Amino acid sequence: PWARLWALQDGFANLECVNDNYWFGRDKSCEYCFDEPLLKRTDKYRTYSKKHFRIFREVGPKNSYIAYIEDHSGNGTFVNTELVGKGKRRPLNNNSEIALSLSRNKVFVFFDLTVD
Amino acid sequence: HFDTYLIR
Repeated sequence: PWARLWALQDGFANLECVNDNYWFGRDKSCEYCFDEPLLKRTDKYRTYSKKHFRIFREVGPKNSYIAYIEDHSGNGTFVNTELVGKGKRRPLNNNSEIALSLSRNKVFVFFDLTVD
Repeated sequence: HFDTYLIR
């Protein structure tokens, strides 16, 4: 497990990053599916996309693993407040806070288990 | 799945 996701809101589960790639979204074809019943009643759930974002680890140019967050949502995926932007991707460092739809709507904290 | 409520 190279990384772990800590859920900061009810309705979401924690996640241990084992595989090289994870999709987060309402769609059922997502490794991480926003579907906890409790959550489907919160209205914010309605602003999350079918395919909201993904987290993956990839061998970069320097021949070393690198973590990335790639945004695919309609309302936005934010890292430490900053919009990633639809279709765009960005490296994901340890202690990064992930917010959905609204830049302050924290949902996850990303912990890089590579230094640990 | 339902279409996403766009907040803008």
